[PDB]
Amino acid sequence: DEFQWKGLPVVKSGLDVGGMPTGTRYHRSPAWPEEQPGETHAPAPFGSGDKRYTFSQTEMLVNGLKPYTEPTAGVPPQLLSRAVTHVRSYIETIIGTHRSPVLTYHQACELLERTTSCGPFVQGLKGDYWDEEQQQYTGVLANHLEQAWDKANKGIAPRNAYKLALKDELRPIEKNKAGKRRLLWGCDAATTLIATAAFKAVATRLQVVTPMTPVAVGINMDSVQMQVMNDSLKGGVLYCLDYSKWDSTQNPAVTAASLAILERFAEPHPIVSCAIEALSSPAEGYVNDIKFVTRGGLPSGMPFTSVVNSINHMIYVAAAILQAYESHNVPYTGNVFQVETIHTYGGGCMYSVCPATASIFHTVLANLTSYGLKPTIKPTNTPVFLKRTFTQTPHGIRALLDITSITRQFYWLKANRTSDPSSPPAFDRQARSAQLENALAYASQHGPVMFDTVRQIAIKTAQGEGLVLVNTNYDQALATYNAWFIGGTV
Repeated sequence: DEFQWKGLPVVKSGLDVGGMPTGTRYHRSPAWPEEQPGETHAPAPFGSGDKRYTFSQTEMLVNGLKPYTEPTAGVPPQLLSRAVTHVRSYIETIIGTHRSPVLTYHQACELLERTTSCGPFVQGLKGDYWDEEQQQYTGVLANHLEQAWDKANKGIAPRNAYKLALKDELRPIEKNKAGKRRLLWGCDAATTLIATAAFKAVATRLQVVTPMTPVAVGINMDSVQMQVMNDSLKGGVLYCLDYSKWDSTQNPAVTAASLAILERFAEPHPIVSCAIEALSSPAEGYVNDIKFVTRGGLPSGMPFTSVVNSINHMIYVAAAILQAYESHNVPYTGNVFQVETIHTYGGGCMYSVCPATASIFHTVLANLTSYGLKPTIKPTNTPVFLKRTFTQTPHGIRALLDITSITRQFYWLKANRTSDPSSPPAFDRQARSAQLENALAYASQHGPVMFDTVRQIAIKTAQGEGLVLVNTNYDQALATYNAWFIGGTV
């Protein structure tokens, strides 16, 4: 029986999943005891210590879960069909109509992320149960997986259940003041296994062919693939959107259609239906002794979140463009993704529209926001995608990582948990230096001048952390990035 919990419609789970982690893994770097000019990010609030601050973590959870309680308008039932077949047809013409065989049990198991949680039903990390050169899972997780597997082949779908938490990361100071913190949903490992077996081969086929499909997932932004994307933009009117609150505004019907398109490139199988059944159902987030069941939107932690959401984006935008043409009563000749050029990774997203669609992009936007989306409207000559500014360099176009993304890595370091971010960190030294070697290699792509200011920051950091760096000068830092980039080898 439903009941209110902090303003949220909630139900007793029958378990006690526990409270959310207190504290942060982020420490301020020993070499940087005060706030440098331009500094704009800090560790997200972390509870009773999180000490500069003071919000109730549970209220920060509830605040984030709130958008999932009020559902979205979606796409008109009869536009959806037309948009769907545009999306399905275009991806049919580039990856073909072969239906990919379901993965075997061992293949899906080894594809699971071992560093992360087992979900709400099993405790610890997945890699507490991994046995190598038996090449399998062992003990009580393996029991959880084998059962879900056997049941899936019988047609019993796994639960769309998640362990709710909060993402420990560096967020804007403004957002930290307001008690904002991003949601983490740790999917039931079993559900990931089933969904991996069902769609991994389809996602791989999309990845092999990126960015020839508006599903960009898997793209090496530090390779030639990024230039392929950049090349595709020429000749069109460029819009660059990064939609706000994308996860919580995803329509269940659009998601069902997206899962139906993936279904088309997979062998019909008890496992595929079970995946579709699970990933189609409302997401159940477990926290403490309750569970919250979504009324709309999509959990960020869902298996193949990037792929499903990117097909969602395709459906949404195709619908919006068609609708626009329909209202202005102009026939839409060909496929949306040939006439226009689209690239999506979840909630963003670049559009290279044709002069005819660009003419009526106002209506296109109004349609997207009428579906319940929030795009976040002026054309641009600057392609921004996956947090990268596409910029001309003396050695070709490069996807440039925010200068602030680079420097921010030197002032803070990910280490042990703490309620005091200022306390001296205990960290793997050689790994820290690897991160900062990489950081500098990125920096180098910004030119000799702006590299040097990062160079100086890197050397001070070397002193205070007792490190040794090789990319600490321009040419060596250039050489190593280029090695990547004609390399493919990041």
